[PDB]
Amino acid sequence: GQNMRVAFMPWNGYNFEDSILVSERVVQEDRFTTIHIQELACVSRDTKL
Amino acid sequence: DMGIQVMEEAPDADDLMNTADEDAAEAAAQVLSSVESEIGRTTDPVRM
Amino acid sequence: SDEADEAYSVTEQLTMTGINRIRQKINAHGIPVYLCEACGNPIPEARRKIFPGVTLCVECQAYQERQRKHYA
Amino acid sequence: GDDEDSHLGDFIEDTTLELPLDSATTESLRAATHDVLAGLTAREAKVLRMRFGIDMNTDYTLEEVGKQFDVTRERIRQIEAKALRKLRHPSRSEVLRSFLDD
Amino acid sequence: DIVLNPLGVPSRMNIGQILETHLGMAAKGIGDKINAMLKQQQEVAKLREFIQRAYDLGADVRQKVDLSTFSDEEVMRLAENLRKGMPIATPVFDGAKEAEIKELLKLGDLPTSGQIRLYDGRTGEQFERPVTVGYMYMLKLNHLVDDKMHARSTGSYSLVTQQPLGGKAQFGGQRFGEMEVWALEAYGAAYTLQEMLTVKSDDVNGRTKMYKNIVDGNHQMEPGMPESFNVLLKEIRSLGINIELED
Amino acid sequence: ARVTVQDAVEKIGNRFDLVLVAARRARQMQVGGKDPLVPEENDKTTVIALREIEEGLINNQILDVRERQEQQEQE
Amino acid sequence: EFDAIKIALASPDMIRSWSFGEVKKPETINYRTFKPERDGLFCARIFGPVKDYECLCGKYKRLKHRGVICEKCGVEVTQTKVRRERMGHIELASPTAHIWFLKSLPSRIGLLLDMPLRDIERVLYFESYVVIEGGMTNLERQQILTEEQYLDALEEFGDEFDAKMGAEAIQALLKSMDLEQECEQLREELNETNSETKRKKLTKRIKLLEAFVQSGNKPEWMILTVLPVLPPDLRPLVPLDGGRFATSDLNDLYRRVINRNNRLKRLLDLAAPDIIVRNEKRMLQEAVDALLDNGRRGRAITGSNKRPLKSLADMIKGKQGRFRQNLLGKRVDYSGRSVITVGPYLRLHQCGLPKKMALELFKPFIYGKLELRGLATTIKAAKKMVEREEAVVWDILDEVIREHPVLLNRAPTLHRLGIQAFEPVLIEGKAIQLHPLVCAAYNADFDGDQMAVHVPLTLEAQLEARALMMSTNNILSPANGEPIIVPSQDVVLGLYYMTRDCVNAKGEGMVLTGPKEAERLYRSGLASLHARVKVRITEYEKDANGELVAKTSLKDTTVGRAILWMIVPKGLPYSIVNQALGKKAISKMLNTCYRILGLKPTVIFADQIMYTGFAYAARSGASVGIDDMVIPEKKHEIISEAEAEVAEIQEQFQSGLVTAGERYNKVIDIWAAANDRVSKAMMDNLQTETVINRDGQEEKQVSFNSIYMMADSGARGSAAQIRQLAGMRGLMAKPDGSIIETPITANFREGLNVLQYFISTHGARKGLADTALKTANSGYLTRRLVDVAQDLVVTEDDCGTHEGIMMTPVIEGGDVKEPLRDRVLGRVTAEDVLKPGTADILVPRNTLLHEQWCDLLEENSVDAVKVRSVVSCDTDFGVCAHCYGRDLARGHIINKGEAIGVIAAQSIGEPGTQLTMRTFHISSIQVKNKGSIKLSNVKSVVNSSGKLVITSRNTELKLIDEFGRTKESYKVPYGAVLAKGDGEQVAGGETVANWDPHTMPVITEVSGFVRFTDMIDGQTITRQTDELTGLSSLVVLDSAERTAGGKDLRPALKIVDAQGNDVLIPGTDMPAQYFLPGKAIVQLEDGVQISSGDTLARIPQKDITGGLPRVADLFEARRPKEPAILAEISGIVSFGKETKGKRRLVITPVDGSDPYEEMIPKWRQLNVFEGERVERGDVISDGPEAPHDILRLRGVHAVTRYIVNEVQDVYRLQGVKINDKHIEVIVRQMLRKATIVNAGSSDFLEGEQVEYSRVKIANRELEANGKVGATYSRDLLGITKASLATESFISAASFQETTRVLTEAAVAGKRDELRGLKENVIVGRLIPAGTGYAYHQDRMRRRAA
Ligand SMILES: [Mg+2]
Ligand SMILES: [Zn+2]
Ligand SMILES: [Zn+2]
Ligand SMILES: [Zn+2]
Repeated sequence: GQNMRVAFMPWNGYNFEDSILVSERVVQEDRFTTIHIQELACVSRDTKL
Repeated sequence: DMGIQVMEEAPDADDLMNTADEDAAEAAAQVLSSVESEIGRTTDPVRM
Repeated sequence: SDEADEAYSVTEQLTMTGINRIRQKINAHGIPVYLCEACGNPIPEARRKIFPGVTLCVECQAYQERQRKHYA
Repeated sequence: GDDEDSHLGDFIEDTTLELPLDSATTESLRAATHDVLAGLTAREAKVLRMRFGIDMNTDYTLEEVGKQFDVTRERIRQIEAKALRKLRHPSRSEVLRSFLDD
Repeated sequence: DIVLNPLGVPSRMNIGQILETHLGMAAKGIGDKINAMLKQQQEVAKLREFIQRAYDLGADVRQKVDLSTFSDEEVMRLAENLRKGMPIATPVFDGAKEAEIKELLKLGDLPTSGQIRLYDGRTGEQFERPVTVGYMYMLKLNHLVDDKMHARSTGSYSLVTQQPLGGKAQFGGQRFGEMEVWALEAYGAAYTLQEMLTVKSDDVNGRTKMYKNIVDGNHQMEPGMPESFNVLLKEIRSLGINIELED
Repeated sequence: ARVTVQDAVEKIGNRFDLVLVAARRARQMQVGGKDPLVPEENDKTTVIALREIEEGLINNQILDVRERQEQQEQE
Repeated sequence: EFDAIKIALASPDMIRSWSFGEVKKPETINYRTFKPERDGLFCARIFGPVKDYECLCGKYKRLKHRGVICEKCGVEVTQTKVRRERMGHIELASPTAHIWFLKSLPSRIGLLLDMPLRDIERVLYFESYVVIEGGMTNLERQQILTEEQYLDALEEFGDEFDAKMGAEAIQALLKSMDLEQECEQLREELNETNSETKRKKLTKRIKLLEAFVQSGNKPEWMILTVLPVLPPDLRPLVPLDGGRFATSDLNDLYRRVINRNNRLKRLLDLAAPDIIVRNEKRMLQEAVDALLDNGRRGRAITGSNKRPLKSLADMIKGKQGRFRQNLLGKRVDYSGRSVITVGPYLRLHQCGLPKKMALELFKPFIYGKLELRGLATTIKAAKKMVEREEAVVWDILDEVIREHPVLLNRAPTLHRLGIQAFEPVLIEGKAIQLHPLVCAAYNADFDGDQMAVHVPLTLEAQLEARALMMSTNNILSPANGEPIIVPSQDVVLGLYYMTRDCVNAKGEGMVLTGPKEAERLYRSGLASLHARVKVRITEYEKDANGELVAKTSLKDTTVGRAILWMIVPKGLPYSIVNQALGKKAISKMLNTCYRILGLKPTVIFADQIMYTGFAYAARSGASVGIDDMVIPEKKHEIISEAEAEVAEIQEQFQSGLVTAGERYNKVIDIWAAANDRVSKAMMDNLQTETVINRDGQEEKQVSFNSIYMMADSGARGSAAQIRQLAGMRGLMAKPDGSIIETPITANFREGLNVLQYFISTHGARKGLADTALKTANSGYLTRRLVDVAQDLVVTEDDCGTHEGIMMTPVIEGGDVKEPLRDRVLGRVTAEDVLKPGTADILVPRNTLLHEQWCDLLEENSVDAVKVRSVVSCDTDFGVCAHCYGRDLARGHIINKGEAIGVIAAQSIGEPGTQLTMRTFHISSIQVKNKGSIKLSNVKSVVNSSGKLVITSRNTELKLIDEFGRTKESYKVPYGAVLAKGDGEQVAGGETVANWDPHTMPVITEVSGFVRFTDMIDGQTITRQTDELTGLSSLVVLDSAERTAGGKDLRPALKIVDAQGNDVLIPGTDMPAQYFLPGKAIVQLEDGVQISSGDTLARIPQKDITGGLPRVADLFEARRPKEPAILAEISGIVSFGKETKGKRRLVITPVDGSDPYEEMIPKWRQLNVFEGERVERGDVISDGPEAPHDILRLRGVHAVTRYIVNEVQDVYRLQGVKINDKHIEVIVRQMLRKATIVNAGSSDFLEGEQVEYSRVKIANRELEANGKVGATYSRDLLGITKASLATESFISAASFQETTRVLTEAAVAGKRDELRGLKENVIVGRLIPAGTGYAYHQDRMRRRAA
């Protein structure tokens, strides 16, 4: 994970039930930007034609 | 087919859920009482 | 809610209605009986002092509980 | 062996159906072609329809068309070519050629 | 950096998060002191002194380390690794009890009670009732939304039961089940249900007619017959059973 | 944008007919060539039909009467 | 379009009409050029072509030939959609028994011929022979034979003797039989001769026979001659990738049948020895029988995959057939799912919707709009524009979105608020931001729960969503009118923190010109949010007729209350916000606003509550810290003293003064008490511990410990969880329910060590496991309950009846468990409510008892009202609106068309999720309230002691005060020595009844001579003498000890008078000789006259379950084998024969026929005196009373009151709130079969069971006619039995056994009329319930016209 400076307090219903109000520094600093490598295939078959 | 379902163990202990009604009950009891009167089989073409 | 939030209440009902029957087997009334209702032995003063309202000597109670333990 | 216990026969798409966008296109194509023919002389319009199968039964050879108008098939070829040349120009062909999305 | 709801603390009896928050604020306070000393560069002397104090700090610990056997450049690589914040171990049922957490929060100049007074970022007026702010370790579970979010307006259709298929992971229409059918039946929503069972899913002429109507600015519908039903007719009729629709 | 149909269910009576009347009325202004009776404020035909239903100038008998009269102008 | 659907047999003729040509060869395709091979299982010329408007020749590839059939290869140039509707027949070489009518149990060929299943199974597999018109010689028609006797009797006869075998024989039988012949013959020989099993089975048979005659069937169509084949596209042979085709088993099965059919044909051509052709016939029969229903009888043929391959039934029947999954629940277009987030900025009638989701679900809308506005020439150009996502595409999107509400739905749709509809606010993001207040309904939370958005296409759909399903239209729980919009956790805590008060805050004491000045101070910074203050508020009230009259004043409030006052609408008092506003107060605030200002101001006000709540909970800064979980300081003492207690008990155990189990019990007891004591210490330390001082010394106020605030505002938490944070976390239980003996004496603020944590693990994982199972079996109750009550609909405005039930306050054990204002609210009064002195007709007789009328009821102190019930309505096939009440989900009244059955099943299955899944358990009559006596069902005697001893049985005492309403309930036991009398004056402190449970009197009415009449000492008496008192007791023993000298004699203790003649008891011709039961403490022996009701003879000597399964059994209506035996008829009781176990008890009327015997098993202690003239519907055995008995004796209203009370108590012990209409409608759906007490003028068998509406319509038609109709006997079935018997077959075959229902409806020619809700969903037409009610009505009047 990443240890971030969290404050426990309600702050405006933006964490109503379980939600989590993340700040923009979390998204600028790229401390959750995570790389996913995906594999796409393309096969050439032998149609009857 | 008429009830009651033959599971292989103890359960139904605390499962209080009756789709086994009702004309099938006496007919299936008749068929069971008859199965002893015969010995089979009339169900495998190969053996017959 | 969630898994843990309902699991808490399931466990909590479990624990509460498990405490309560073990606590209801306890005698809270008062009626000294002095004679074990199965064998007539005199229930000693001390064993009537702990559980007031106990109507069996310790021997007959051990017997009856040993019998209970197999659901007979 | 998935969650629903759905079998194999439920993951086979139907590669023959036409997507509703495509049918809703060629309905629009029928609209556009009928519109374009409307802005044509009745001779050229009837020859264009009768030449292809546009909004009728069977398309016809040139000779049947000349039959319909008492002309040789060469007259009919002249009519068809003139109508086609007329339609090729935009202001009757902008939306039409846009149907050729490429 | 991240505002969490307090109300999920006492319901769910996980006080581990609050104590980890306190200890994390403590550790980042030690890291802050080390970083200000190592940024305003004093020397190895004061720096080694402060790290040595923050490294003893406890009850009968098992972690006696002494920066007397180090280099003076082997303390600088260390105390630079401790500038973002000085880690802290806490074996599972052998953790750091609250006495030590107060001690470490006092090592740095943080408030002992673990709570700060934040000010509001939008009005700038201080939140009364001082708040807990610390350093918590947030994971990022890979239930990522963009593998969750999908839509479908129209697409492929299954081959026997002419229903929406997708299959490209995933253009599948929603599994409008049976309990949803009852949710619509408890309403008077009879048209919503009817189009949700005939023109949206099965009826192979109703669905093209519906697409054409929508693109032509008319929201009517030709209900037709669900394909599941006439397949059912064909199968019941494939036994020795005759089942017709009388008029 | 209209939020509740309290006064609509009030005026028309039944609430399953507040649906049907409003739907046919809106259909007249989407399919047919009608003009909405109330001033439309970037409103959809559904909400417009509900708004007419709510003031009490469109409902079952009125729409039936207008269809009759229109077919009587068919002459 | 169409109407009812007819199912029936199909002749070979009809099958040959269905087809388009016969399938002769078993080959499918051509394996190199995969054209479907002629003319086999996939034949181009039989089952249509393979390409749209192209024949298989290749010669005809244009539409211009569309309709000509290529003379080269026969195919018909058409659409390959046609390859899905054609069928083909297979000419069977020998007949074949349709396995459905053969082995359905009961075998229809069996009991159409009255031939045993074994005999037909012999003739079918050729192990036997059967005669058919065996000439005029020796053998009856149905006579079985064998090889041997056959060849024998053939020597007798070559002709006039017809004994076939196999399906040919069964067919020649089925066709040779005459339905009218045997049916009228059974008529004759059942009329002139009647015997019980005889009339039973024979009238069953004649029912079947005349059913077959009434249908269009023919008796031999059960035996296939031509066999149909499914169309190819329904059993395709699709080419997968890699030349590896995929098919369905039906091709394999059809190959297997066609192969053996052809082989049989060739055998018949070759004239083979009949052994081989016999084996071939049997092989073909097994093939057809495995094609129809594989696995039915003979160990199903397994495919190549080892697997039992599916057949037509398995494509129909079972959990996987058509009727279940694709016929009820399908994947649907214009739909998406994603993750919901909070979005508090919203209103509660909108929902965020990502631009990606919105642009994708709404494609055709954008396409049409872009080509309407001219922004795109064609539709193709519009698709290109959108897939490029230009700047005007977004604006056109927001133009389209505007009033089109989208439906939001969640995964476990537990009730009807699981589907709502909102207006979409486009949201530049990827999560469906769902408004906060709605998560209560959806049961949603924001830890990953995905929601699914559906788009409604048509205009009727948008008007349904906006009028029937909008999220602003359902603010009331449909289970009960209480709103489902209650603010949950951030907002109740913010509102709570606002409306509170310190004892000395900033700005205290000052007086304010109004709420605006309150906010002007608070935001300025001059007053704390809770600093008490005098402010001038002007609150309105709607006292007059719609006149909101204002009244102003200087109220004593805080800054927070007055700041919150600006969001309250007009007609609400200031007292609503001058309290501390937990969750209950912040819920009843919304509730009162609904009851006063209607619905619009309540939705606006609820949004305002949410906004102000979030805002001030943010401003509060209310966090939680580890210093907030304050441990008490008297904790270590309490734990130490409990440890000393357990050490002393263990020491006593070591000294043999206690058992093991009792040491354990005492240990658990002292630990429970120490746990409670620590909980109390901590809560006392924590609730008031804010100790402040104003203008001086000190004063303790309620605490501000944020953990306490969240627990005391109802925001989150309770006593127990903080007990686990600060106090000790108690005794933890292992999963069997047996509690561990050592408790975790710690909290979570201090750690648990390894052992205590390992101990909490047990119960924790048990609870986790039982919620992971409780969820997967979630909608089993609701689903089981909508099967029974689906087709029920409010179908009339008023049925005009005066039946009903007597709603009453519930008072059980002690005081009230729920007022009458609840149980009467919004139900229609059946008959007039008069005042106490009755004074005038107060409440008219068709008044919707809304909140004004509930007030006007409690303002006259009524405690019984005759309210119309659903179960005692009169309309057939529905329910009139008035005899149901008011739709508590909408407030106003039920409408003609609400499918109240479905919403009842849902309103019982949803709160069934808040009930635990596993099942679940639990001296004198002293007055405690102020009131006055009233004894009910009283027949007592005032003995010589001046006291009272009641000789009745049902005598119990209720408390009636100055107003007259019932105050308290108590039971007056038999011989309960009453110090009072009856109805006189009483106060709390005078014990009304003292009675000893050791003794149950035989209380005399006369202070007369004892007399032992019919009391034989030694044969009817036991010579007891207690030498403690030295007590001469001629006790009577039971009939289990004494000899046959006085065996069935009766020991009679009687009070005669003081000269020697028998004192007759006043009223009948019997002196008061109380015949003695056994075991009696008859202390006084003869020659001692005593008081009027002494205990001459003295008889010697409330668990409640709570599971949801207790509810399932409460509805299934099982007869518990400990059932109280009521009295079949009022009148003089009497006993009879003894010592059988089944002992005789009979009751004789004054007037009717006496002799009714009943055999009471002597295991049960009898509870009625020998000669007490008993009431009707009494109790003799006591315990469980079977509901069937309650119906048959006390009536319908008594059984409905019983079942409603049972279910309501199971839901009330946990506090779940549910109305009564729901249990009543389900109970009405329970008792809907009746059987006749007299076959009467009608057309009904005596013991035949028909739907009660059928009886009640025919009898109304008859007593409107000349005769008088059936005398019915109402019956009661469980839900699982009533939902089996239903009218449709498309409906009741979806969820029942498919084969049995289909076969019965086939033999009986039962044409289903689509008038239910399961059918009209299957077929795909409008349901008759809601909006579709109007369409179904006007189409029902189109026809019949
Ligand atoms: Mg969740
Ligand atoms: Zn003993
Ligand atoms: Zn051809
Ligand atoms: Zn009625």
